[PDB]
Amino acid sequence: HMELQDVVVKGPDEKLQLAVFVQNETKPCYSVSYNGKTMLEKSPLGMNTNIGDFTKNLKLTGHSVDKIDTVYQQTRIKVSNVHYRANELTCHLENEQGQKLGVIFRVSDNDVAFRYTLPHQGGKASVTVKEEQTGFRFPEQTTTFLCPQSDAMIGWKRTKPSYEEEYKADAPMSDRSQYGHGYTFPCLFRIGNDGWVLVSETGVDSRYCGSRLSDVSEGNLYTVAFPMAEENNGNGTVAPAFALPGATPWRTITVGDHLKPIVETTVPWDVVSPLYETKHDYRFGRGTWSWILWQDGSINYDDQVRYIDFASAMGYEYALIDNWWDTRIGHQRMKSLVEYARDKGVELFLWYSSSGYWNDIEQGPVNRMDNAIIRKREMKWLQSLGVKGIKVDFFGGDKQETMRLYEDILSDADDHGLMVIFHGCTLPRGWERMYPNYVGSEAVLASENMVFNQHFCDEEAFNTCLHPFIRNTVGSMEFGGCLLNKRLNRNNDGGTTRRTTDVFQLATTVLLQNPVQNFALAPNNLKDVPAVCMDFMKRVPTTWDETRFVDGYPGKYVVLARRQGDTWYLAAVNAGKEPLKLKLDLEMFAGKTVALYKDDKKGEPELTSLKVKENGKVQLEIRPQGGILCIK
Ligand SMILES: [Ca+2]
Repeated sequence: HMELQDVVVKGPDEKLQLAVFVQNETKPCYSVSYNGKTMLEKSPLGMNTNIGDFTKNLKLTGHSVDKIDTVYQQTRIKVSNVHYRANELTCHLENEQGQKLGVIFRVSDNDVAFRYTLPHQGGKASVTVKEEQTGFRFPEQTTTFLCPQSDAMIGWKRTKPSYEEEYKADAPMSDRSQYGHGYTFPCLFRIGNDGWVLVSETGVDSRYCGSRLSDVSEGNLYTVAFPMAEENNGNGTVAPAFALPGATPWRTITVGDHLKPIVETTVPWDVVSPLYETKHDYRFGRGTWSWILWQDGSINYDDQVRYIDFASAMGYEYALIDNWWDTRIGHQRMKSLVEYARDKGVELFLWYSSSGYWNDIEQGPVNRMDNAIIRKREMKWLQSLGVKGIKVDFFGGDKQETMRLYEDILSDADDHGLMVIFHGCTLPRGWERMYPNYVGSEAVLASENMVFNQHFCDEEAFNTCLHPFIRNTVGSMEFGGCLLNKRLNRNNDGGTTRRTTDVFQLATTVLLQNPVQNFALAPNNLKDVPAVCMDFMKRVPTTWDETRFVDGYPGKYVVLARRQGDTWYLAAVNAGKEPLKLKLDLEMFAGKTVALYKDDKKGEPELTSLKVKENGKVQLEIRPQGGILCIK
């Protein structure tokens, strides 16, 4: 009947369609459909800017279309080779004053990435974007899987926000956020029975701020919100500023009738490029990590010797030395520790606080990463020692000032051949491709919380069944998983109690992806953990060539297969309270004999063999809080 769209752009197979409404509309907007079903209703576009307003009553003066068809290679993500095929719509907009603004849509089969461009105009060479009107409006029956943005300057030593909040599964849209500050990316929506939508953003660097979703308004609308003024302890302004001609980051919409495109999406990397070339061949792998289970009491020379030895015995590439080391071990003895590790075929990652001036962190070393002079001095020392990586913690929030800090740290690091892990940090936004030496981020309730609180032990399976669909699907997640201890303290006889099985934990090494994995193993595990588990952990990969979603539902259960070289790893876990019965079609395992890790009826780990017939017909039952792993 009566159609108002100015122009329509489709994905290559034409299932995904995006329509644009600008002409004669008070508020410029777009809408999204998949297989003819409305996935996003009319959602606002535009922005408010210190050279002009692009919020209301725009004209679409013209448009252009192009076909993108390229191949790119990317390490440190869920797949190693991407054939990117999309259709690009460029819209040229004008406000009543005649000021100009571009909007670009790139639509692949199951993803939309869009951004604004601002040309040099009005004698202006720079701009401050006061606000984005950019929005996402959903069908009435839509439910949500969101974690809230916290207040600023709360939590441990006033270090929040730190992207460390809890989810609600299938929540009503009308629900109010826990703190009244909306939700951090990425954000998962179930469109009734018509499939799924994941909202995020990518290509955020020093030229913008990190963004998030507001609370709902009008019953169904989420608006792109800029960081809160109280972040970074009130230092630095909220509104992002950049040179003209310039652009906003990419807003991303992963949409499908199934969970498969959600899990397998590469849109955080589809629309960004490396910001520098590296001369270093960065080696990824596995680390031992004393602090997770042995905590602050482990930060001393002899215990670090113990974990270095443990890494050597495990054949692990790295050992992570955590907070307090500069004061309880010292820079001087660190050299002999590094030498000792090298003689054992082990290299080190060292913990640093990013923090200089915005919080109350005392754990050191502090003030070695915020000042470029001091930072480069430090990194020269690190490189001269042959330290291979750093873990940088406790950042100041989402303000562009903090983005500047992230990027500059990464750049100096690369100049000194150092890999970088971020903790106490924001969500990575396509950062693996943008930064050659980036090797992962926290931005999640990590395994440390299970050590801290029994609640997070009880919730482990639920969150594990969330991450492949949400947090981890858009980027590396340094979770610190695989706890083979039964009791989460040093002597394995106190503290919190793991609620999941060993095979669950093993499966979690495949489910949760990060290039440099610092697992929560401990030396005592070589004595008090069944040999098959430790044997597996000796062969665990941390990098992948391909990832295939097999089955699952967010927060309930998850089944995925990941390939390294010619070897396929299928991992599944169950967060339900009733046993889970799977009939799977596994092309992977053809007519082959696979190695099967399973919970025995008593819940203990068992390794057997399983013949998968030419039909690919596998059948399996998974106990609650349990898992299954197939390798061939
Ligand atoms: Ca943390």
